[PDB]
Amino acid sequence: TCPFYKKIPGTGFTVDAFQYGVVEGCTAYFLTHFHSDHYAGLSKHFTFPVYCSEITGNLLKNKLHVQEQYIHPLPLDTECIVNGVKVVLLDANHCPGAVMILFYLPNGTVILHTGDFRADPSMERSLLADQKVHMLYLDTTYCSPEYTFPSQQEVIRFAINTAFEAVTLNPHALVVCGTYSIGKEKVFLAIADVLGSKVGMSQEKYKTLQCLNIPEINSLITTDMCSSLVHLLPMMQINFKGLQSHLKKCGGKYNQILAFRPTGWTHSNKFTRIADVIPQTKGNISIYGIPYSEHSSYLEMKRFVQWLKPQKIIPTVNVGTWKSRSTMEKYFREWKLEAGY
Ligand code: NI
Repeated sequence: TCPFYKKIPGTGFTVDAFQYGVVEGCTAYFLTHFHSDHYAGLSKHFTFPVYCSEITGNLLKNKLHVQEQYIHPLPLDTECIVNGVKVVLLDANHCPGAVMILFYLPNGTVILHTGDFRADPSMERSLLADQKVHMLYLDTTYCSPEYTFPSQQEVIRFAINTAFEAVTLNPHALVVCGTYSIGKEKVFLAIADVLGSKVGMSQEKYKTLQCLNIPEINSLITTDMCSSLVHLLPMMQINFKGLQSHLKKCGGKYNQILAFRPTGWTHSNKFTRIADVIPQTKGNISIYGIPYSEHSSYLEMKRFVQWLKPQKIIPTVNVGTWKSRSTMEKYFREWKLEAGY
């Protein structure tokens, strides 16, 4: 049974609600992005209309085999009528193809559903500038002040400089980057660019990357592992045992691994600047945890909401405990009293 925070009142619509069977009264199912917690339930046997971005539509067809007749891609930044209701999709600054959805209800109410997002001041000059929002369905993943992390640009700067130093000191070092979903592609693409290499990966990951409309992608990635000095591996293999085993397979081409685990926030964020980050090392293997986030920091979230001034907020993350829900409601009230809406 579908929870209230995935239904859009006054419409036949749901958001990210594929794991509940046939939802009573749903005429169109929106999908914000291709992350498994959100698509959980879709497959080739699905027979209702799915509305999404072009990129999400490429992934549904090629990776999940949803039939073409049920995939409805919409352009971004464009007023569209769906089952008699005006909607707009906006870039969520999350993973490739991720959107926020603006719904203009027939009674005059305006609702924004952020999906998963990383708030940015650039959003203050989208189509959001032009009108009032009554209800905000908000990605509250990091809604507490202890959640700090650097910009994505500082993080990439750290990674490029680290990789370029190591491989210049030792031309026989291999760089490995972990992955388990779409998103965070800048980590491995930026490192391979500085090194003059394509990125090597499995056929399954190549296939996923080929759905993402990244410009000049054929110039950037490959399934030929031997030709590449930046490899991608599943996130679960990014440990001393998994990396040892990988280096064996490379046929004595390399004698050192430098590996990156992009994480979200970790408690080492509460003490250490990005500049000061050090790896875990065993022998000729070193592993860096780097805090590359595709969700809002607390401060970015607070800025966005204080600018938007919604009349009501409905959290979509951390909703399962009373302590979480109480904490989030307290911050929403501070923000509102501080800004005056
Ligand atoms: Ni996500």
